[PDB]
Amino acid sequence: ENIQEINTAISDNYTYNINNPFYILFTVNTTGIYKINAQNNLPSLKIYEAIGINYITGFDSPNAKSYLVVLLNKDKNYYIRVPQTSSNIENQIQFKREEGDLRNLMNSSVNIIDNLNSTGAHYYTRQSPDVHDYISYEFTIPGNFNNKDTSNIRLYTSYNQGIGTLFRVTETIDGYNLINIQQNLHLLNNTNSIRLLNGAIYILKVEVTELNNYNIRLHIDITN
Amino acid sequence: ERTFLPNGNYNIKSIFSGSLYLNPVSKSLTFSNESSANNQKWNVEYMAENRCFKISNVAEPNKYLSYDNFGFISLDSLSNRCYWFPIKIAVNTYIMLSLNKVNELDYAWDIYDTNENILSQPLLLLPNFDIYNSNQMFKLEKI
Amino acid sequence: WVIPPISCPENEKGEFPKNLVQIKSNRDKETKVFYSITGQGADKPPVGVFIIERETGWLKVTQPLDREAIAKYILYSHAVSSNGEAVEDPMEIVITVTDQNDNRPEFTQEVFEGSVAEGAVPGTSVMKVSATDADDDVNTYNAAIAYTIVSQDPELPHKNMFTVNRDTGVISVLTSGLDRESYPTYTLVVQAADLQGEGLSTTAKAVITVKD
Amino acid sequence: NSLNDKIVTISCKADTNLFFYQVAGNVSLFQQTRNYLERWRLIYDSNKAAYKIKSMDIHNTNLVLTWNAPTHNISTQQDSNADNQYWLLLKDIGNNSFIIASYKNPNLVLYADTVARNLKLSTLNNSNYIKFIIEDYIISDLNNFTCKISPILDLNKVVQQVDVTNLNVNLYTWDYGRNQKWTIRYNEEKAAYQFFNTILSNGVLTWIFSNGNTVRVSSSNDQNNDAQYWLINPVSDTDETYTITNLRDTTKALDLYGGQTANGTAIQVFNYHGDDNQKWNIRNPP
Amino acid sequence: NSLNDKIVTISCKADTNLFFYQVAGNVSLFQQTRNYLERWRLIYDSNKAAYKIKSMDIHNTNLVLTWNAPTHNISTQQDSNADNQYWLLLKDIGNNSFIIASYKNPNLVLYADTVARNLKLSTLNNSNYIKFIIEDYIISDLNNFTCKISPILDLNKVVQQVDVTNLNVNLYTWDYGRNQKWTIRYNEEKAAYQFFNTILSNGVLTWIFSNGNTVRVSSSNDQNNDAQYWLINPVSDTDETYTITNLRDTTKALDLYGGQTANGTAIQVFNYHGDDNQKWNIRNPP
Ligand SMILES: [Ca+2]
Ligand SMILES: [Ca+2]
Ligand SMILES: [Ca+2]
Repeated sequence: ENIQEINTAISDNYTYNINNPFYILFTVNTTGIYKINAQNNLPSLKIYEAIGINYITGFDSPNAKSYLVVLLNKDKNYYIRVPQTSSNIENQIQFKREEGDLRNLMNSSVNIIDNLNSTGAHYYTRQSPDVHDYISYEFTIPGNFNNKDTSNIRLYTSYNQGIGTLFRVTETIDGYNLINIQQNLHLLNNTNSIRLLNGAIYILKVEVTELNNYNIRLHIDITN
Repeated sequence: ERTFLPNGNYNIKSIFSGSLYLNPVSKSLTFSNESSANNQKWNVEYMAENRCFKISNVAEPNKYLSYDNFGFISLDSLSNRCYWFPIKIAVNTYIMLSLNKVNELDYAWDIYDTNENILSQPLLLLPNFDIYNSNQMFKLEKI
Repeated sequence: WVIPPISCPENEKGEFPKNLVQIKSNRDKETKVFYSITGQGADKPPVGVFIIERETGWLKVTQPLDREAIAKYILYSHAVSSNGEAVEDPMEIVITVTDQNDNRPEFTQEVFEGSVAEGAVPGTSVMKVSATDADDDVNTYNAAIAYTIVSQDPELPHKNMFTVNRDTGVISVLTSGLDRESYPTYTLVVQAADLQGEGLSTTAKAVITVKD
Repeated sequence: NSLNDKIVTISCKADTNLFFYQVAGNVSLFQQTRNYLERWRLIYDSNKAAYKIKSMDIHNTNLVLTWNAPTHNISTQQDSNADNQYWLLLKDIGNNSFIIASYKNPNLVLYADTVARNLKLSTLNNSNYIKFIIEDYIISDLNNFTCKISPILDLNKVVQQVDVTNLNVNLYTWDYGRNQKWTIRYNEEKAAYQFFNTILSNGVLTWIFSNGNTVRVSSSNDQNNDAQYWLINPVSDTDETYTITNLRDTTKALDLYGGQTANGTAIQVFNYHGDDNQKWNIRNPP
Repeated sequence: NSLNDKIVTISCKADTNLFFYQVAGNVSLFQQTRNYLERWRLIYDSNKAAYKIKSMDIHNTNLVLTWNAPTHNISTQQDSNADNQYWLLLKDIGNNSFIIASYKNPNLVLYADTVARNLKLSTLNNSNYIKFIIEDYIISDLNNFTCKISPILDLNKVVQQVDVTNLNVNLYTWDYGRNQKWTIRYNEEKAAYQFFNTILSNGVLTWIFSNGNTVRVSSSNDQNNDAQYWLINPVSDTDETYTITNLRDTTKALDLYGGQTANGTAIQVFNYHGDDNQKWNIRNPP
């Protein structure tokens, strides 16, 4: 334990500059939804609440890009756990309060999927959230966007059952907008495919409903 | 710090073609063949105080993309009609809304097509409802 | 209860029903929890504006909102197990409607009347025009009116005979030269624009009679 | 002006089988029903130079075609005489079709969604999804309507041809006969109707005038005889009940022999009075 | 369709005094000229469901109304059957005027710039600047035309009522008299014209069939005396020359007795033969 401490209560925006796991203590001025991440979403963070310590969301998976969407209350203390990495380039933790559609993603870790090929099978293994807890996946459909071209996408898991919510994302100067694409996807061994636009960005929210395995394994299979 | 449409020069293309570039022809705006001239280049600047973007022509850096009283996009001196609120729906793909309500609705850039052909069409300002209208989709590409 | 601040912008253009938030009880591991909402906007008039997924807690809005009609909604959420017994006390949830600048400033009158002495000194208050704006006074500048003078008839003996305070709408004499015999009547087109003069605008006439 | 308080049906150029249909406040594109739920009254405003499109639903008498701004959806709301409930009827001469533009915002016009079977607003194009057919409801109901014609005196009996070898017209019991069914067709230039008997490829209900009073079906000589054309006029406070007059001499009407309700009586033209024998139940063949 | 190959004039609803005017490829708005410079032939293309608007210029015969896309400019160019040379003719049933929309871009319609006196474009709105009055050029030229009428034998003589209390009609040298001028008014229902002499307010040109070929001026308090009405048909390959025939009997043309170009010759009807004594110059009086 080498707890570093943020001097004053975070406002809406904040940037905290930084080979061993340490913790960052902070409070927020206004209760609300916060996006917390490193640069650039490396490494993945975990966040805790100081009981008066309880886990909230986030995983510890090496080389895995992600950010946190979490509801922070003004009259509570929170801890960010940053794991050991590699001392090449300096890091920093970014804090932004979100009043928009990101509300649909609390309290979830949002995985950044950045290695999708034209077609084929893809799977991403993370530590599974507890029953009724959330893990999300932000991905871009391969290919150039033309509001016409489309790939077929099969989303499913291997052991744990979960309810999926699929959003399409658009961005303004105010942040993300989330548009409903598909609700109530039963993910365990799901054979249903959905046609999604090439070049479009999507976010899948996964609520674990059956904890059958320590790791949750999201599959993204792409056909023409 | 701003990842959303950073300041600088861009080329503006319609989603219908990758070889037609936006430029002023007479007092109108249309998509034409690549010319490598300053008029097909557009300086995009963020206005922090009004939370929007203004876009000026490089050949005439004092003229901004605006709109007249006839539904046409125009190139004129800076005014609130030059204030755009872009919606990024894909990589470098935007919907360009007027910051202020026009006729009590969201209005956007709109290029008409004849089977995906947009040659000789003027860029217009028309009502917007969603993110699925190809005619209101434009690619802004640095630099 | 795990519920964040909830808000939705007015004039949503479609994609209904839109997801606002997945609310939950952290006692949801103990038994299967069934969710429901009550209050105006839910089960009470206007009914069906907001709905919730009973088994998942997904709170949704079913239609466009209008902040000038209703600025906030007061709902109560209910968490209940299969036998009807509550697992949580009913929780109050306020849903605020975020403002858009969708209301044009409106002058109280099409034409305002005023009178000014022939030899008044610059700085002399003449009359006051006033407009109103229906948008959010508290959180935005969407109702922040800036008054300006657009034109003056006639353009004699100068272009700027008068000036208007952009915050108050009070019109004062700017330059000297008001002659009753030669120019007894003045018509100014005054403008009222929100967003501190950069937003939506409107015009009215200020008719000023010069006298002895 | 000329369409004020006209009751009409509105169908799609993109698919002439789909009509504007009002159900539970919703508006859908539905198959031809020939009832009042597909009938709309055009209410003109002299100041707006625009029209309200009011549904003729008898249980909901104040529902008008409404644009649900800021969405692009179309439905019916209570008539509050608002700008989003007024419309510009623009007639494309040549097609004789209409573009129906919003008075609130003429940039937007009616667009037929043939997949969702509803209406939305769209900007203009050259397609037929924004073109519509506006027809007087009597004409649209009767035109190309293969029907059976019963005198209101007896609804189990039907005006028919004897058979293909006897073109005489008589009254008889109904039994799904090709000689018992008629296809009404409307000629635009003549503004009159023809009753094609379905047992013939081109046999038309005719008042032969070489004979004094005689109703026989006869071959279709085009642009020739006006005794082969008719004018159909509805009866008040009755769903499907009409009166049939001739075009040659409009004083003569289709008549069952007054007042014989028999199974072999003739069908004849007769001077127009209007008793229960000169009125007809024009139903759809079940 | 119904307006294919019709020669029309096109005027503005915003200013009914301004007409589409063409010369040397340029299109502008100008006052009523009653000549080919403001005459347009509407040419319908069945497949495009749109019209070409072709100028009736007698020197360059292949010029059609063209949008110089993507600019705001409208002109007449050589016909190449181009998309920017076709137009949707939309009749606003609400106020009997036309919206002229581009076939290349149905969002854009003709806009009347009444200050610059020319044409530009605009998206659809409720303004009268995008509304146009299309009309048959003969009706447009003759309706409400206060004119002078001269025999082609002598273009210094005029058809006149002798004086205010002499309702006879003879021939006399033109001398600026109110009795020497006529206001032509068109009747839509009768498809005919009347000649109101400008020394009263009900005296029309009429054939006194009670007494042979006598033509006089009489009161028009009887609407339906067909002898009061006339048909004005243009002579082929002429600029302002017409034949004038009565409606009660169309075989009776307005006739100058003889022959004679004398200063008191009788005006009458006579059996139509088509000679120079039955041809008339209708001109704008100085
Ligand atoms: Ca509002
Ligand atoms: Ca405002
Ligand atoms: Ca507002």
